[PDB]
Amino acid sequence: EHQLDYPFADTLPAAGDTFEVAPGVRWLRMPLPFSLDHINLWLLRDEIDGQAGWTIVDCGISSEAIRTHWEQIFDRHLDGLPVLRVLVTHCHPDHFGLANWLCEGGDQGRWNVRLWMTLGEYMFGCLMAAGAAADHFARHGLYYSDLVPAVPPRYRRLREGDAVKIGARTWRVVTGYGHSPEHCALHSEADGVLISGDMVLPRISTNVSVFDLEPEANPLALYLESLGRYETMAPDTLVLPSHGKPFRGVRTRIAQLRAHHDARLEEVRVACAEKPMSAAGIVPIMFTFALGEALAHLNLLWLAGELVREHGDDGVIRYARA
Ligand SMILES: [Zn+2]
Ligand SMILES: [Zn+2]
Repeated sequence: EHQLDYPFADTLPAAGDTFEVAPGVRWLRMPLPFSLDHINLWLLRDEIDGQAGWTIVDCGISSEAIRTHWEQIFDRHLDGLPVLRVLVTHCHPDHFGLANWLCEGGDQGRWNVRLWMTLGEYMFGCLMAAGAAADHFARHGLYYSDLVPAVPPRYRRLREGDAVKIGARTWRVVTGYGHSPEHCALHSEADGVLISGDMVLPRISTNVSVFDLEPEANPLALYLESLGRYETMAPDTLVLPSHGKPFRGVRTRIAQLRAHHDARLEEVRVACAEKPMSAAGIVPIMFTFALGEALAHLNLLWLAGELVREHGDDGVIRYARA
């Protein structure tokens, strides 16, 4: 991380509190009970139809800790203004879980506002909250509703290239692929601010996986292509990532992510040059989730013509050179 610039140094907002990272832009940090221990949420000062308030970006999972901290932020750090709408970058549970609860005003029903989301994320989120994977993981070498217990039944659709006026800014929708169906990052070009969601994280790489639902997918190529959207943005762009700290150096970080994935891909090349490898066989070299990440690297090489697949007489799919 030492090649990155953290403009606020050791600053981390306390739970239940905000930190102003830019005029009208407040940073909240919520605890998560996983190895990924936090998510950053954004409170944006706003005014819609003459009414001043806040646009929320991302929600937290549905947990007692996060809910309690939202109630504290409602009580102490909204200047007595309402939330005007809830905007969600993508459907992963730490971003989307509390969307319905937020939309409907939290524990005390303080407002009733609309969810803003991309169609792919909202639809996929709906599909997943309505809840096989054994015949899929076996052929490669081997609950969402707890975190998202309700979903808003309506939404206002965000699309690539939309201009979303929030307070004094025009945030441009920048869609990203490979991590999730249709990931919404928000770009404010005039002043140089980027709400990056999970597409550009300063300290950790972005999850990229192949699942049973789309088993020939190429998420890593999609992701590596999506990264070009931030590479061309201003060098001094303030990045607001959902995990880690606000930072400058987006081009430097992306250079690191591209190098990292290149090293990962090369290890997979090396392994399949020795003998045909299954996704399960790639895991110990590369590092249930991990199989999906191994499948993403194998599928990229496969779809690029660098590997061929074969269904073995034991029903395992293996990847080797042509
Ligand atoms: Zn995510
Ligand atoms: Zn995330």
